Amino acid sequence: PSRKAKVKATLGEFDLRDYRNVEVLKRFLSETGKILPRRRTGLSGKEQRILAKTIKRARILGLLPFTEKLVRK
Amino acid sequence: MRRYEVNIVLNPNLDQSQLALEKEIIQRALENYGARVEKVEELGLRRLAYPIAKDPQGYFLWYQVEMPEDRVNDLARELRIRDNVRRVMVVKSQEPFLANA
Amino acid sequence: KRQVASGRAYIHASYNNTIVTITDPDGNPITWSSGGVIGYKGSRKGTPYAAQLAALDAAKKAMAYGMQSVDVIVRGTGAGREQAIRALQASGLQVKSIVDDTPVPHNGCRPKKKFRKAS
Amino acid sequence: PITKEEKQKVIQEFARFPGDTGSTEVQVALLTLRINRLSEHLKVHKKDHHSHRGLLMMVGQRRRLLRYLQREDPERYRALIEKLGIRG
RNA sequence: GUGGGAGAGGGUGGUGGAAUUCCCGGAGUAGCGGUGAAAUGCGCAGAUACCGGGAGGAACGCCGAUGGCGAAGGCAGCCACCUGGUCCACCCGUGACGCUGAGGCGCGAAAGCGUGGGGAGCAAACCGGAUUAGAUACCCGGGUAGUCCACGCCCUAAACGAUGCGCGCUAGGUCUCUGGGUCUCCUGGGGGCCGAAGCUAACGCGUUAAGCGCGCCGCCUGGGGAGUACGGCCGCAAGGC
Ligand SMILES: [K+]
Ligand SMILES: [K+]
Ligand SMILES: [K+]
Ligand SMILES: [K+]
Ligand SMILES: [K+]
Ligand SMILES: [K+]
Ligand SMILES: [K+]
Ligand SMILES: [K+]
Ligand SMILES: [K+]
Ligand SMILES: [K+]
Ligand SMILES: [K+]
Ligand SMILES: [Mg+2]
Ligand SMILES: [Mg+2]
Ligand SMILES: [Mg+2]
Ligand SMILES: [Mg+2]
Ligand SMILES: [Mg+2]
Ligand SMILES: [Mg+2]
Ligand SMILES: [Mg+2]
Ligand SMILES: [Mg+2]
Ligand SMILES: [Mg+2]
Ligand SMILES: [Mg+2]
Ligand SMILES: [Mg+2]
Ligand SMILES: [Mg+2]
Ligand SMILES: [Mg+2]
Ligand SMILES: [Mg+2]
Ligand SMILES: [Mg+2]
Ligand SMILES: [Mg+2]
Ligand SMILES: [Mg+2]
Ligand SMILES: [Mg+2]
Ligand SMILES: [Mg+2]
Ligand SMILES: [Mg+2]
Ligand SMILES: [Mg+2]
Ligand SMILES: [Mg+2]
Ligand SMILES: [Mg+2]
Ligand SMILES: [Mg+2]
Ligand SMILES: [Mg+2]
Ligand SMILES: [Mg+2]
Ligand SMILES: [Mg+2]
Ligand SMILES: [Mg+2]
Ligand SMILES: [Mg+2]
Ligand SMILES: [Mg+2]
Ligand SMILES: [Mg+2]
Ligand SMILES: [Mg+2]
Ligand SMILES: [Mg+2]
Ligand SMILES: [Mg+2]
Ligand SMILES: [Mg+2]
Ligand SMILES: [Mg+2]
Ligand SMILES: [Mg+2]
Ligand SMILES: [Mg+2]
Ligand SMILES: [Mg+2]
Ligand SMILES: [Mg+2]
Ligand SMILES: [Mg+2]
Repeated sequence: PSRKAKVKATLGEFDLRDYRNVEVLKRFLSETGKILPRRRTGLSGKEQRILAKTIKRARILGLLPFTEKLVRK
Repeated sequence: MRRYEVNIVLNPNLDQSQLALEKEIIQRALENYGARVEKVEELGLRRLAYPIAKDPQGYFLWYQVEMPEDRVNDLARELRIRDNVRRVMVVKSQEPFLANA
Repeated sequence: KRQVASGRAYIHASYNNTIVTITDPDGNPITWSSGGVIGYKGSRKGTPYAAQLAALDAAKKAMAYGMQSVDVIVRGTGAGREQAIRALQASGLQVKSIVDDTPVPHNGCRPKKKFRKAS
Repeated sequence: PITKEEKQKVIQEFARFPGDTGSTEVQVALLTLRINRLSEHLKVHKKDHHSHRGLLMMVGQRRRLLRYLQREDPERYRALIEKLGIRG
C-alpha cells in the first residue's frame, strides 16, 4: 500500500521538465538510483512520463545516478 | 531557426587561463553555426552523481540559443572535438510543464 | 603479514557456493575462503553452514594480518548469504557496515537457456 | 517541414477568390506540396516504408480530387494541372 | 482551413550507463565451476573471488502499466534532423468530390538464401560429460551456421480478437489513456470490465456486437487420401501461390 507520503505532497511547485534541478529530481529516485513508481511519486500518467524523461537527461549529464548500491542488509 | 539549450560539461581541473580558451572555442564555434546566444549560465563545477572521464566532478555550462536546425547536429560534432569537453547535450527548448501548481 | 587492521569483506553467494574475500581499504585481497577451501566438496559448498565456515576461515586468516574492522560487501543471491553476514559479525571482526552490490544488467547479454524468460 | 508562410503563400496563390481555403484547387495545391516534399524525403531514406504509405494516401486523395474537377469543370482542371505541373 | 494535443509510428546520424567476454596491471592462493548426485571442463604457465586500466559486440534495468503508437508485421536508453498517421476546438472554405474493391503495386515476425562486414553473449548441427533397460532427449561442459549491420532475395505463421472494410440504429454502470468545457460534472476520440433489449448449439457477445440493418470484397460445402500429384506462375535455393 506504500503509505509513506507521495513525493509530490512533500514538495510544491516545480518544472517537471527541468533536467537540471538536481535537488528536486533527486527526490523521485529510490535508495538505489531507480526512478520511483507512480505509487511513490504520486504523479500522474502524463506527469510521470515527462519526469522519467527528464531524469534520464540528468543522468547523461552526470547530475543524477543510474544506479547506487544499497546500504544495510 | 529554432530555440535550443546547449549543455556543455568541461574538465574541472582547468586554471582560469585554460578554462577561457575552451569557451573561446565554444564561442568561435557557435558563431560558425548561426548560434545566436540568448543567454548563458556558467553554473561552474559540480559533484557528478558518478565519475565522468575518471574525474568525480565537472565544470558545467548552459547556453540558450537559436540557430539553423540543419546544423545542430553538425555543431554538436564540432563541440565534442575538444578534450576538456567531455559532454555535450543540445536540447530543443520547451515551455516549462509546471507541476503541483 | 603487513598489518591492515581495517579493510573490506566481500561475500559472493551463489546457489552453488559462497566465497569470502577480504581486502585492504583499496580492495586488494589479503585472504579468502570458500566452501571448497574448507573441506566441502560437491553440493554442500552452497550450504549456509559451509558459508559460515568459509566466512569464519576468512576472518581468522585476516586476524593474522592483524585486521580488526571491515566493511561487508554482499554480491549475489544464494542459500547461505546471510549466514556469512552473521558469521563475520560474530567473529571479533567489527562489521562497520553491510552493502548489497549484486551486479544487474540494464538488459545486456542473452542469458543461458537455463536463466531465460528474462534478459 | 512546411511553415505557415509557405502554406499561406500557396493557399493565396491558388484560391478561387479571397477567403477560399477548402476548394478543389487549394486542396490539390496543398497536397502537391506535401507530395513533393515527401518524395524528396524518400529519395534519401528509402527504407522509410511507413511514411511511404502516407505518400500513397496523398497521391490517392489528389487523384480523386483532380478526377472530380475534370468531370465538373474540364477547364479549371487543365488550368490547375498546367499551373502545378501534374501528370508528368 | 486556423488554432491546440498525446504517442516505444517510421528513417538517418550521434551518443550514455549497467552487465558479460577478452586483454593488461595490481593484490592474493587452491580451488572454481556445475548437479538430484556427479562428471566432462577450467586452475600452480596461478584460475575462482577483489581493485584499477583497456578493447569490442549486443541489448536497453527502474520508469513500465491493467498504459501508448501503427494498416498489419510490429515499435522501448537518451539527443538532433527528416517524415507518416491521428484526436479535439472554431463552423471558416469546397459542394456528394462518397463506400467497397476482382486483378495490379507496395509492406510483411522468425527461420532461411546471396554478397560483404561483424562476432561479446547465446546457440540448430556437432564434440564430450551424466542419466536410462536403451537415451541418436530431457540435465551439465563445449561449440559452427545463425542470432548483429549493409545491400539484395524469400513471402510464411496459432500473420489471432482464430471475429473483412464502411455507415446508420438499439439501457445503463465502472476503471483508464488523450483533448475541450460553465471543470461535483459534461462532451469528443481510444483502451478494459459488468451488463438492458436482443443474438447464440452452448460457451459466450452485448454502443470496441457475435444485436438490428444497407453496400462491396474474400472464403466454406463430411473425414482420410492431401496442402499431396499434375500443370502454370514465382524463387538462386529452400520452397511459395
Ligand atoms: K502538473
Ligand atoms: K498493453
Ligand atoms: K545452408
Ligand atoms: K534484424
Ligand atoms: K525483403
Ligand atoms: K479536462
Ligand atoms: K442462453
Ligand atoms: K469463459
Ligand atoms: K508444381
Ligand atoms: K527456377
Ligand atoms: K518460398
Ligand atoms: Mg557446488
Ligand atoms: Mg492541427
Ligand atoms: Mg517510436
Ligand atoms: Mg564495460
Ligand atoms: Mg591479472
Ligand atoms: Mg601475481
Ligand atoms: Mg586437470
Ligand atoms: Mg608452483
Ligand atoms: Mg597462463
Ligand atoms: Mg574472471
Ligand atoms: Mg576489471
Ligand atoms: Mg572481438
Ligand atoms: Mg489500431
Ligand atoms: Mg502481437
Ligand atoms: Mg506528425
Ligand atoms: Mg461553413
Ligand atoms: Mg455555396
Ligand atoms: Mg520477412
Ligand atoms: Mg531474420
Ligand atoms: Mg547471411
Ligand atoms: Mg556472413
Ligand atoms: Mg570474422
Ligand atoms: Mg554456451
Ligand atoms: Mg550412455
Ligand atoms: Mg549445451
Ligand atoms: Mg493473439
Ligand atoms: Mg439509447
Ligand atoms: Mg465503457
Ligand atoms: Mg469509450
Ligand atoms: Mg472514455
Ligand atoms: Mg489497449
Ligand atoms: Mg437477457
Ligand atoms: Mg447452458
Ligand atoms: Mg460484455
Ligand atoms: Mg455496427
Ligand atoms: Mg481458399
Ligand atoms: Mg474428400
Ligand atoms: Mg469422399
Ligand atoms: Mg479435402
Ligand atoms: Mg506448405
Ligand atoms: Mg528464380
